[PDB]
Amino acid sequence: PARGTLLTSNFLTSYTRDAISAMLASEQAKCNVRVAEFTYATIGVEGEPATASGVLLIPGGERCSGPYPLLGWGHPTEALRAQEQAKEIRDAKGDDPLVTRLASQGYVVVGSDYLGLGKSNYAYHPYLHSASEASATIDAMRAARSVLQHLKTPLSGKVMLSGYSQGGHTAMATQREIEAHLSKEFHLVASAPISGPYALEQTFLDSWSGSNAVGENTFGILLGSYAIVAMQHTYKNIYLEPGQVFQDPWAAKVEPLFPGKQSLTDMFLNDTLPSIDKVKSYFQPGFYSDFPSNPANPFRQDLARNNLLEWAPQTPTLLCGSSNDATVPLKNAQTAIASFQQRGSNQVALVDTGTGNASDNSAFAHMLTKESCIVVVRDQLLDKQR
Repeated sequence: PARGTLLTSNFLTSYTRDAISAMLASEQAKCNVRVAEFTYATIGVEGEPATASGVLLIPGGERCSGPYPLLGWGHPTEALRAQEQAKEIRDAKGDDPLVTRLASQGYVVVGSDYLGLGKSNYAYHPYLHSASEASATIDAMRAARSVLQHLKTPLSGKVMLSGYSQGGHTAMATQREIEAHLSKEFHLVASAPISGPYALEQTFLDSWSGSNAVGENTFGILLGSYAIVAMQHTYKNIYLEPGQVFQDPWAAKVEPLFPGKQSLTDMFLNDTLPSIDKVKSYFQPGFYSDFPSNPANPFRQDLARNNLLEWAPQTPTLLCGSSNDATVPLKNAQTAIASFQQRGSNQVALVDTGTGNASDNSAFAHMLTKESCIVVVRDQLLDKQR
């Protein structure tokens, strides 16, 4: 099947505007929100045929007529292979910012579960791989449009992009790809990456010790390990066997974990992998010291290929994050904007949702930027570009 071909489609549930307003009251929803799930044809990292799943949020109601803008969404790090966004939203009774803050305000939201997750046939998940993060997202939007055409849902034709954490990386990766090769098919009017590692290589370097200028990179063992295993599957240039990078007993468990039968929270709460303070006993000495002192290091080269700095964004873009974030330093956005401007682009701006107090600096501030940034971005950029 051609990229973007719809394979299966189906409605899961529905939330009335009043039901959503009730949740928010825990300000007011304008739309009822229907949740649908689908699977579609896309490509692998080598351009080979593959499949993936995704979620589709459809707004509707009297004070919520279309034509609706199409918002492509990038979800955060997911280590549980079987996780499907559509079903998680359903299990949470619609209590998710995608429903309560975006679809509820008239934005058709589409998000891919990514290659290797949900109903995808892929053997692994290309974590932080720009090319397939973009391809999976683009093809999800393509399949979603077919679903919407069948439902006769009126679309304005204007497209937007957003995402949180790893999702911010995929949002920008998708923006870059659309701008370079698919702008006629996707009329991009706004992009709002949230707390993403755009300066991917720099982010790993700055937090390699376990801490950065902001604070302790508490979730680093898990996220860093996911990236290494994924880059190995994608580029196959890091190691012949896990033990060359990871010390025992971790070496034997890392690959089956990313992705696997455990969620990132499961791993963190049960210490399937050691805490950040035990980083030196986690990674093999040679690899641990080689990574930062050798730009030719294979893992480093793989991260470099996935940086999103050397290009000139054309779409109005608002990078959001928190200055208190120690997981993904806001430095990322600063570095990104500096690169873009040097390249002749002044389409990108940034908004800081931090407190300004360093005492609030924490790895956990990362999670607080999801909803906070979604609202700010919606109000300051998306609504104006609709």
